[PDB]
Amino acid sequence: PTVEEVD
Amino acid sequence: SMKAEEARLEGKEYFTKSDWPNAVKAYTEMIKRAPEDARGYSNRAAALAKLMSFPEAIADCNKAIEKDPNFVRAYIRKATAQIAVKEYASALETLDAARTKDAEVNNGSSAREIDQLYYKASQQR
Repeated sequence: PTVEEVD
Repeated sequence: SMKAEEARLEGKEYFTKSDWPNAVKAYTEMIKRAPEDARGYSNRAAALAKLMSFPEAIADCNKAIEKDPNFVRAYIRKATAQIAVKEYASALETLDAARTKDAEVNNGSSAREIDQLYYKASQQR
């Protein structure tokens, strides 16, 4: 989910 | 720039290893080197959020939103931080915007995540 993802 | 890109990769490596403070440092460098690149703000927010630094995370997500309005992740990130600080009403508004953008730019790919954030915000409110 987003809190585990970086770009 | 190439050095902004190195900083983003460094960031990603630190984040991947759960070294949040070093990710913060790398994303601050990405931000200095490419100040118009929304990813640096969103990425530093991700690390600050892991550190429970929510006002800062939210400020960075807001800045990411200014730099790239099609950056759906920034909206989802911000809502998640808003839930953490019990800004439920605001989170629901942010999630409305995230759902719309998600459909427009991602063709629905983050719908499940946004819908469960929405449910969680609504119930706590």
